[PDB]
Formats: sequence, C-alpha cells, structure tokens
Amino acid sequence: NAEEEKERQIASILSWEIDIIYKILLDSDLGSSLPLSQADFGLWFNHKGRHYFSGIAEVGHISRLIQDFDGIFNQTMRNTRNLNNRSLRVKFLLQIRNTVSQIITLLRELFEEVS
Amino acid sequence: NAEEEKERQIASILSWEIDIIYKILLDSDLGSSLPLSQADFGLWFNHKGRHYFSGIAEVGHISRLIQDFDGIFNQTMRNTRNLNNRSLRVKFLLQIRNTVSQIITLLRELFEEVSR
Repeated sequence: NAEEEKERQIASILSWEIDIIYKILLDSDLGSSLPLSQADFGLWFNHKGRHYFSGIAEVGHISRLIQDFDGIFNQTMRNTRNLNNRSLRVKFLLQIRNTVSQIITLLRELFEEVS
Repeated sequence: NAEEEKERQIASILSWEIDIIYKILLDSDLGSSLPLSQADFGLWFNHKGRHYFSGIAEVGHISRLIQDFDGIFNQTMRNTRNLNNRSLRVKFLLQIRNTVSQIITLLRELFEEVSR
C-alpha cells in the first residue's frame, strides 16, 4: 500500500510541524518538542524508509535536509530567547515550514520511482 | 482506494491550515485564503465524501463543524484588525487548529464505518 503510506507520512510530518508552531505561538519555546530525526517521520524514514528506497538519490537528499534542520532546531533549543524577537521568530518558523515542504516533494518523488 | 483517500484528505486539510497560519504570521491577514468549505478538502467532502458516506452520522457532524468554522473565518475576513490583538489572534489560530483536529478524528471514524 505504497501510496497510502506516502500520504500517511506526509500527514505525519505536517502534524509534527503544526505542534511545534503552536508551542512557539502560545509559549515562545519548543517545550518537549523533538527534532525531526526523532519525530515519527524521522524514525520511519531512518528505520524503514531508507531500506525501502535503498539505492535512490532522494534518500540521501532527505537525510541532508533533516540534518540541517536538526542543527537549526538545536540552536533554538539552546537559545529560545531568539523566539522573543519578531524577525528571528519568523525566520525559525519559515525554516521549519520550508524544510517540511522540500522533504514532502522529495518523498513524493521517491514513492513515484518505486511505483 | 479508501484508506489511501483518507490519508490524502488528512494531509490536504493540514496543508490548508498551515497556509492560513503563515498568512496570519507574516501579514496579519487572511489574504486570498479560502474558507474550509471551498478548500480542496471541503470540495471533496461536499462533492464526493458526503455521498460516498450517505446515511452515516459522522457526515452531518463534519458538515456542522465546517459551517461553524466558516462563520468564524468570515467574521475574521470582515474584521482582520482582530488579528492585531494578541489574544484574538491566538483565539482564531486555536479555533482553526482545533476544528481541523476534530474533523480529522471524524473522518477516521467515517472511513472505519465504511470499511465495516
């Protein structure tokens, strides 16, 4: 059920993003949020996705985007005072949304390849 | 392909929500955003979903939540100055997120009911 799994994983990563967005909105912190590599999607991608798509370019590509955003996520964890600044808050919020948009596109391409 | 369609619709309504959230974040307005009834999910639900699930309780339930949130959406469209007030901005953002959460739950129930 590859296409069903694709849509499930897209829904998963969007829901992860939404929960982080609302923690920032309400509390100006990340709280008990997890980095993308430890989110349900990241766990799926590293345990099952990597091996179902083994030997395909876009796999490494998604991994690179996750690692880069983990860096940004962890910078914010260590200095959440950034979220009190309008410009830096917007910056973080755009970077999570745009990371997730790019990963979704690559995920669609990966599932296309196997079909 | 029922289960595939279910997950597709859940991904669709979450994506519609995110685009509205970021229009409010960046611009404190709704811009060219559409009400839920005219979003891709709302068009699917009204043109196909309602009738694929005709005679099931959760259909009317989802329609009720869409109609209520359309009301809130249009109140905001008519007075976006509300989005400049921190508490009223948070109120709207919670109401769209919580409307979508409840619809997703009901959609899961609908697809379960049709699988049985």
